[PDB]
Amino acid sequence: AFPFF
Amino acid sequence: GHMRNPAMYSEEARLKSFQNWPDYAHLTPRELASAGLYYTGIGDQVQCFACGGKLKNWEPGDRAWSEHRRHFPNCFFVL
Ligand SMILES: [Zn+2]
Repeated sequence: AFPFF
Repeated sequence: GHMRNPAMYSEEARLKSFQNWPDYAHLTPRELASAGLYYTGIGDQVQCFACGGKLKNWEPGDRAWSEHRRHFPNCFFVL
């Protein structure tokens, strides 16, 4: 999974 | 400070959010909710009620707890 904001 | 989304503190409220969750994601709502994540209703994008961290592009093999921990090391929920 890719973290993002 | 302290919790980002108190309305998603309940595991039942996180589970309830996973309506229209895509079949392509390969991670279940129950795994995601147990790791403190709830559904935003967009793609496979989820967010943590505690740290506010957001996670997307889940891949087969990912573990909800491990991905949450690794990318959000300050999160008190998966510490
Ligand atoms: Zn978190």
